[PDB]
Amino acid sequence: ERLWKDIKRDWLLYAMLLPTIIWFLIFLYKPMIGLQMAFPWIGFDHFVTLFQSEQFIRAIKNTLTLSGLSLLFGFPMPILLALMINEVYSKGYRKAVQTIVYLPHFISIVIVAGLVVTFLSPSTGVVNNMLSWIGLDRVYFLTQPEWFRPIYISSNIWKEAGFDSIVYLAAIMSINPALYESAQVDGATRWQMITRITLPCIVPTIAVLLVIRLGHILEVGFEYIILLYQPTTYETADVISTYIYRLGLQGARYDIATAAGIFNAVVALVIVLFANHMSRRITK
Amino acid sequence: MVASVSIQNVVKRYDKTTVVHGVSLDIEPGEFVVLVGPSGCGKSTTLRMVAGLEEISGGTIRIDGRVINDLAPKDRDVAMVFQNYALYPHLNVRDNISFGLRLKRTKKSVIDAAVKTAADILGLQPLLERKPSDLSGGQRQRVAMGRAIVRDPKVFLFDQPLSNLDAKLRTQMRAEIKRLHQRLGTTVIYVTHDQVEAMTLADRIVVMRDGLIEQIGKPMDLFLHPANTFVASFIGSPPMNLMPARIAVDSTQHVELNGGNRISLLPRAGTHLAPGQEVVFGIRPEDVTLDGVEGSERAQIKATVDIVEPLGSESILHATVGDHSLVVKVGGLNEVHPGDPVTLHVDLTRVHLFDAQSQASIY
Amino acid sequence: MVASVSIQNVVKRYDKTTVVHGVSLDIEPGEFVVLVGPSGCGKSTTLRMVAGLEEISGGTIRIDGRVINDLAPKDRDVAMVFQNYALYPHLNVRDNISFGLRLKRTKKSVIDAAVKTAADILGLQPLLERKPSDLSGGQRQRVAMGRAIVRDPKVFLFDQPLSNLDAKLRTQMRAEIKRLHQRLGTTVIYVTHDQVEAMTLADRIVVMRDGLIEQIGKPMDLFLHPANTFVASFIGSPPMNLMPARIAVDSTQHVELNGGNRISLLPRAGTHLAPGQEVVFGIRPEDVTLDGVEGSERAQIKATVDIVEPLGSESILHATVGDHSLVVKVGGLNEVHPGDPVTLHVDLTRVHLFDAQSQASIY
Amino acid sequence: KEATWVTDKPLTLKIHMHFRDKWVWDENWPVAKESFRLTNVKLQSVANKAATNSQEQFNLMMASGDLPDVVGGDNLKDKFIQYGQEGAFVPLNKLIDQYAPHIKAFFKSHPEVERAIKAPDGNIYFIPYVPDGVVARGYFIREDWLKKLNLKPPQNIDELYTVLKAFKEKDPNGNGKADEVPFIDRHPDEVFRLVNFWGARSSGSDNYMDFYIDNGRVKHPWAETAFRDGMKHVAQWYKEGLIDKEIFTRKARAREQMFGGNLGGFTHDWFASTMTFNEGLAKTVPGFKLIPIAPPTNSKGQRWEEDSRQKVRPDGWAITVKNKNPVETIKFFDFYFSRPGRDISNFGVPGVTYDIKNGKAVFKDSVLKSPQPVNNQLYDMGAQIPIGFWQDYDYERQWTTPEAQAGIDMYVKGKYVMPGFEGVNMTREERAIYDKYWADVRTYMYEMGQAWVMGTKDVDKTWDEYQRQLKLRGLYQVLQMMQQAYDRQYKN
Amino acid sequence: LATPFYSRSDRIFGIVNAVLLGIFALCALYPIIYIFSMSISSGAAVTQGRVFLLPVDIDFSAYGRVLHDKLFWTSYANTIFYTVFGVVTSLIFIVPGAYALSKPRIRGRRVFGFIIAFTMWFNAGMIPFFLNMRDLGLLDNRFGILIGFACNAFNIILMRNYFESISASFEEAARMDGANDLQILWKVYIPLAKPALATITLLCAISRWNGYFWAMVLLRAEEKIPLQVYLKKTIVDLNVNEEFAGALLTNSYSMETVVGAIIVMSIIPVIIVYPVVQKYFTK
Ligand SMILES: O=C(O)C1=C[C@H](O)[C@H](O)[C@H](O[C@H]2[C@H](O)[C@H](O)[C@H](O[C@H]3[C@H](O)[C@H](O)[C@H](O[C@H]4[C@H](O)[C@H](O)[C@H](O)O[C@@H]4C(=O)O)O[C@@H]3C(=O)O)O[C@@H]2C(=O)O)O1
Ligand SMILES: [Ca+2]
Repeated sequence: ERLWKDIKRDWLLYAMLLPTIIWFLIFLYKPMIGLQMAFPWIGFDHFVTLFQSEQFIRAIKNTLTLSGLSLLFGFPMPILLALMINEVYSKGYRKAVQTIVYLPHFISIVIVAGLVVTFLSPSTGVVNNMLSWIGLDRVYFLTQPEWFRPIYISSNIWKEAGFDSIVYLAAIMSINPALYESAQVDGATRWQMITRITLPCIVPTIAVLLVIRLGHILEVGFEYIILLYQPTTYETADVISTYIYRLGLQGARYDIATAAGIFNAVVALVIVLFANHMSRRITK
Repeated sequence: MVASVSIQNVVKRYDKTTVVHGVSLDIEPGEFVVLVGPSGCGKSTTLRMVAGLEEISGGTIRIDGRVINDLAPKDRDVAMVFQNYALYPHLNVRDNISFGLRLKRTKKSVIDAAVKTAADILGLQPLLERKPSDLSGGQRQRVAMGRAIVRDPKVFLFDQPLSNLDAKLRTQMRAEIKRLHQRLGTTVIYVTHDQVEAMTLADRIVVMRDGLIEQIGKPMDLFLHPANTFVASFIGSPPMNLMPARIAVDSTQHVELNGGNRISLLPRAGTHLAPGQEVVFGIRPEDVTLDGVEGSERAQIKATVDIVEPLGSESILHATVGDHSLVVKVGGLNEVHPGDPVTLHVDLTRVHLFDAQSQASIY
Repeated sequence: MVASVSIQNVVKRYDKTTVVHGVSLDIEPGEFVVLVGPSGCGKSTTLRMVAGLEEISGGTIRIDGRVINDLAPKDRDVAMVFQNYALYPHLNVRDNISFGLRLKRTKKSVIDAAVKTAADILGLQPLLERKPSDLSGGQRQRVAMGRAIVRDPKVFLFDQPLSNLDAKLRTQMRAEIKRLHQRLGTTVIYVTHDQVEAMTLADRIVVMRDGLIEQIGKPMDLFLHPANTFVASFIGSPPMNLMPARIAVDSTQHVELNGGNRISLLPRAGTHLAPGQEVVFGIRPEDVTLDGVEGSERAQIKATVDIVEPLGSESILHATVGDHSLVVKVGGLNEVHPGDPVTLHVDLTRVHLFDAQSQASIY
Repeated sequence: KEATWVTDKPLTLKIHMHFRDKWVWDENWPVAKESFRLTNVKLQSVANKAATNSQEQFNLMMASGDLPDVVGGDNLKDKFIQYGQEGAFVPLNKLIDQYAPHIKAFFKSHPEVERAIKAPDGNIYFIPYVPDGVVARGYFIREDWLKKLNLKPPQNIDELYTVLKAFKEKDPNGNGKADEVPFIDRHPDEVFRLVNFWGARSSGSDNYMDFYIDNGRVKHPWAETAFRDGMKHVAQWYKEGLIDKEIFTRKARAREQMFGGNLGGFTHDWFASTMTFNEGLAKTVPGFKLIPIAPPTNSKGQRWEEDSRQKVRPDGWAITVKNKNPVETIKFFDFYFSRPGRDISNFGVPGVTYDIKNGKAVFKDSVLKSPQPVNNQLYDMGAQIPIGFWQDYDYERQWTTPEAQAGIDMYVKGKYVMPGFEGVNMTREERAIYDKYWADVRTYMYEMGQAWVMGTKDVDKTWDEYQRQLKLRGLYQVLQMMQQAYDRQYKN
Repeated sequence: LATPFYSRSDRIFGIVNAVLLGIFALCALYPIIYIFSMSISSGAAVTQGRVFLLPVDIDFSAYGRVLHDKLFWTSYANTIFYTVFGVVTSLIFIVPGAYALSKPRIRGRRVFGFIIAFTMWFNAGMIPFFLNMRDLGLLDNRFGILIGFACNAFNIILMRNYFESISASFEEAARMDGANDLQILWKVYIPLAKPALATITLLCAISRWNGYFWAMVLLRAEEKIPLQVYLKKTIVDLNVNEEFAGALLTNSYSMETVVGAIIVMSIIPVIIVYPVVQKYFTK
């Protein structure tokens, strides 16, 4: 019919699409059948075994906690950094800030971890030294379960916040000046502007970026945690993704792990559905 | 709220460039004055200097007695309508208008009344709760104007309000603007690259070129008696012809151009142009007719037809005279048929001459 | 070459929606024909269907005797000039021009004569070696046309070519197109949203409102005798005035307008009028005059002056009769004062009448 | 050709050996090259040299569907037995009897050792690391710091508290700063050994957290009520900054950092290697004198030395079912129990690190006078590594200094060294229980103890929940199995 | 933003803004200049009170240690390989793939789009991916790393978006000249897409260079190890041979100084190319 004609016409172009489709089927969609297998069959029990663990339930309890902190402190920061750079005159000064603020993004996560362990080491690490300078004594940071999350979210904003600020910055740069100039004729003030124009105009961008941010919300800090979590911090640091890793790959317990992975994935899809709904609905 | 703005030797300088050269213009109260010229002249830069959106690098401008140079736009008693869509996409039309007033608030009643007025003027009442997302470009510009008239300024500042509009909308909006000036009567400076809006809307037209100010006068002054060759080529619906010519035998009588043609001249005393003088002879397409002007008492021009573009009840005839072509506006048809010879009859009273070196008005 | 394109009942359907309904047009060899209409319309889709960039879902279209319905655009023997200039901003100008012919055929194609011609036509000596990233949009479109004319096809296809160009440039290029078609003479179908270019360039105009084909005929045919109220309001430099009207006591004699006004009508033939009939009275701005100069009597009308916009040696007068306003073209630069009443003398021969429902020309 | 060749045609085998969370086998090792020369058998390592945890890597190898020809490392004994019973490892019994005279003879002269490495099925699935010596670890303190501060060596726990407090407080290192760290160890577990001063065992053997026997009853030192009261005090010592804050982390570099940097005041470690530092760093730390001390009298009025050199450490290598040359491999393994094999696996390589003198192996002077301990030097070369091999105490005697030797004799004469726990014989059924719960229980215990030491958790408050956790995690089940193994054998 | 100065409520605000942003910038630039100095300083200096910012006792010694490390340069080589060839494979799978996805004459345009995009919000999870890597025989394999992660949904829809943004008149004109599909893609649409190409090759590049987890999971042979893995061993875990303990005393560098030198040698190529990268996008 139409199809064959097109195809007869949409081939050379139809050829290109195939390997990408072959790839997605093999490395992405083929593993979902594995989802189905590791899910001698049954099953649904080790789900109730996974239900009861004193280490696990605290890992989800830690997961959504860390999600809370990352949403509170982590997310709004690149927007803040975005607005603050846009308020900068002086040309190159601003440029100088950007290259400074963007750079940490390119620093590897494991290197970030190393920077952390070398900075926070007692009697050696510069931070503790600076504390000894003003008479704050010393703290062994990575062992203390009290300090884990602050160290983490802080190091994370240091690494990713500028690069994440780039997008929002571009968005606010795309607003036609007329809104600002006409606002200035009525005598708006910079703060009045960012509240009454820049932010509301940039909202669709921050809402779209938030529903992606929520998509990964349960996996937050995986490589960091998997790198730096000590026995004493096992309690506060251990998160669902990490638990899955430890039992599934390290501990070589697959079925129970893959199942935990399902729990995580389904909850993530649910939270991104509930995100996209309220987002698209309420923000445009 | 009817006030006079005088601009004295105002100059803008960006870095080393000096955009505007010390433009000076005085504007009477209640007057509608249009800055017009090509792109890159200080039209917008001057207007914005008035607004306070750009610093004045030299000279002073003042509204009434107040010298507004060091003042702020908020306090300058001005309102500006911009070129592109100054409304905020999230706010409703009512909130868009009331925005400036809600900056300081001070009551919802006062601003309610003001909005009532403005909406009544632009017919924005049914559009109040609607959103910029869905509105006509013209409607957007109307509410944008509502922003301005709700401020109740001494001066209305217009920067190419109609540029992004389609032509059909532009003529209408132009009419609406004139009507509006009748209704309100507030002093207004209006900036355009379009000769038409200038000729129609303006009480006084000031044409500017490359940072300088080429001429000032009523529309018909600029049209009938352009200071130079540029102003001649600029205003008017088609361009004025302006082809190079000379003088020869005698002076105040005959002028000859490249086509082996000679045109006798009406005296116009006070002219005093020299024989042989390098000159450019202008004539407007409406001031040239076909052979129906009966025998050319003064022995008018000769030309060969290039093309004919039929338009309305009129038609645009392109004829060539020597190395150059003149465009004459004739009736709304006729055989013509490009490629055959044709005799044109020039109106002697409407001819304009300009010197080659000094581009000034001469005849 | 000089070829004839026949189009018979051509229709394309998107999903269940039929874009063009049974469009049929026969185009003479060497004829310059213009498709024209509103924004969304099947002019671009028809042209595209000729080009072969869109498949033919129904009807047949052929060039000469060759049926092009199922064919390759390359083999369609057509050349197309895009609105977006469609030129590769990599290759040299000369390379862009020679591109189509350089796929095959080097060494005994020689390529030099054609590019010589096309270079002289658009008059580019220096522009032979350049890049599209450099040259201006006008020159970009010039060489774009160079690609087409160097192809030597049977038919030229133009989809809104100068649309993205500025007005001053648009007119120039329009003249260049006229002249070019006179010089070369290949068959050309030309799509536009602008009435002016249709009037100027077309041997025949065909106006298409969305869906079907509204009217066909020479420019003056569409100007003098519109098929409906739409063809009337669409064509002409200002809009033809259209106001509601009636008949009453007798038919072929009088037709009455809103406020206190009636016009004696010239009887003619094929009219088939009738008393009391709801009708819209059209009249062009040029077909209305001031108070009568000569005159007089039963051809007059009474109004009140709303606003007058001087254009030049001409002036646009907005006159209000009833709750509706009509626009007249004044020989002004004379003096008229807004707010006082004035008399208008309508040309009785150039009036147009259209039924209110049928929306088509009765008179 | 060589007389010690186990094959005529050269044979190359795939070995997975990742041990002590530090080293992997290197076929480019001088000792490896020598072993290949003498045995005509080259061992090529398949392991990640980037890996950290060795146990982890073993577990991953076993689950990867492919096994090498030989698997080796430290603390694999229980795993050797488990996976041997499951068929991952081949029984070496017939291979030893027919093809391995040296090992056979060794086991005949050492029925206890052979018994120790045997599985419940009566099979030997691996050839063990066999240590040679008597004493292992002893307490060492800085005599020069005692003399500079005019302090006498502590005879008791209270006196040592006071001494380590003096170390903590006023400038024993004389730099004008408080930077000094009184107690350091390369082994984190040694911090737990401090409970000895309060009358608690941290272990029943040289193996950390091992079980012990008291009056015919099997106990685990960490599950006892005394351990709580001791740990309270050790947590106090950490809190007062007497114990190195990094003790659980610093590990293998500890001595070199703390003694080399003149920060460390006290330690508990092996006699020889600890005494080597006196000669090594004497130029960098001019006054450095580290001397052996008898254990101080503890709170129970006794002198305890909990550590001793053991017989048959739970280390060694085994032959997989995927190995296509079991005979050649068992001969090869038997090489290391012969004289030349012991010579290369103990002294490194001849003409390089040692020479043959009077029929015995004598280290080069270049090795003996090196600031780095001889055994470390040997590790880096591929010697003294936990393959199946027979250790020779002479190798250690050569670098054992007179002060070290006198420390050893001091500990031997005083009978301070506690009797070591050799083991019990489980059947196939009960050992399954042991193996199921023990690793995880031990991990939990370690985590908890580390939490207590660093003061992140109060020992007293968490003790009850800790005991409950021990029961629910299956410690006591294992304990009853251990007991049922014990009481059958030993009666009267 | 706003050009003309004026109000106090602005001026003060702007100054405190520049100051806050300045302090933040300094905090963010601090760790980079620290370890650079710290890498250069002497073990004894770093071990107690010194450094804090500038070098102190120099001696330059740790760099030698890293320079004579064979696994370090081996791993660096591995990463250069993985970034270059990984990027190339990603491009060859994406750029044409998105190009087809852009043209809405495709039947699968609706469904293929869903296929690709759906992977964003739902993943089979860690273990299933690893296992599918296992039975595909790609474990401990370089090509397994290259082909394992090439296509991302994000880079695809982004690429197709920049393609779609381009007016169809170019392709149309090309077809008018006889050019078909692929030869269009290379001749016109690709040189038009340079910014999107840039953002893509950049994102993929950094993804390969800084990648850690799946490399250390999927790789066994040490000679295949890509930097950040090996880096994980030396820079974070921080437990070492008696060998390094013995190298410590005969050298006068420190553990910390060696770590510093290592992370420096790790970040240098990134600090170099970075201005070039930024300069492009920061126009
Ligand atoms: O120091 C000497 O003088 C000395 C002389 C002897 O000739 C002999 O070579 C002896 O070798 C000792 C060495 O000195 C260390 O004390 C070494 O410590 C080992 C310990 O024995 C355990 O094997 C420990 O196993 C760890 C394993 O490495 C993992 O970390 C795992 O997670 O936990 C286990 C554990 O249960 O602790 O590793 C220690 C280590 O390598 O540091 O023991 C040898 C020895 O031969 O026993 O030294
Ligand atoms: Ca000190």
